[PDB]
Amino acid sequence: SIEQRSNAVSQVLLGIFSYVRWPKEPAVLQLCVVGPTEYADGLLRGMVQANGRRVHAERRAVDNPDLGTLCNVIYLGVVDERERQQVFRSLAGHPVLSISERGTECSVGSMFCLNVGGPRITFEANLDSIARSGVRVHPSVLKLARR
Amino acid sequence: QEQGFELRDEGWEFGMSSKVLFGNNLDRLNPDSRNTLTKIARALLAVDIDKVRLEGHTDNYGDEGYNQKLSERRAESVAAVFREAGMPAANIEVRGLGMSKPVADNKTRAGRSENRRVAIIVPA
Repeated sequence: SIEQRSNAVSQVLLGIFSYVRWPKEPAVLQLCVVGPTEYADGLLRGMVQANGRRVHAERRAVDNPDLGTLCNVIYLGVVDERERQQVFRSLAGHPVLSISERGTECSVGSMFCLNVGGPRITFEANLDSIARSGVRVHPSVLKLARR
Repeated sequence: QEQGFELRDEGWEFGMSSKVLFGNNLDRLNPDSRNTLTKIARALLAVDIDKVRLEGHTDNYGDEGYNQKLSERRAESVAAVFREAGMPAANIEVRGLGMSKPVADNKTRAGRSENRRVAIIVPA
């Protein structure tokens, strides 16, 4: 079910966040949901991390030039190739964790690309995208995609 | 779940220095990059990852066909290091994307340098 999947997306995102460190940790983690999505309704209700920090989420436009300073995390929906390039031009050089809802465009762009709809959520990770992100991501995060 | 919060200072091998970059028109690695790759390879195996996809890239200088081949040779050079690090040969997929998917601006020397790369992808 879509609700069931949305909650699973919320949990895997919280899981991934726990393996990430920002060079300047905010009081409130800012998440922007960008582009059409199926599984973000849970995210958008807001979350709390196990370290006590609130995650504030809202939808922002694909063509907002300040995405890189308006969030710590971007959850990227189904956007075409022009839009996708636009988004990552905006993010370049900002310390932003990027996660895409679908798992097919992970050659460039997002650090993590989810696969939702199987018995369990998995993801691909692009280490080059991670290296360029400006945030620290511990390799043991990769265990979340397995088992 | 959220056990990453227990992590301290060890093993953070995916930082800025972990990019796998190549010199202009080069498809071979030098000691700085091969050392970098072995550390990445060891980090992955340490967290029970035994399967990767390697995607090679070029900047946009020259014709498309030449760059397609160059990108494949780059991915092959990285695969060799993964094999020698202990990753099973059959678990390493190699792909060349040529000049088609730049991560940086080809209009600058610095940007072209960033584009000459192999991206290590850890599949689901």
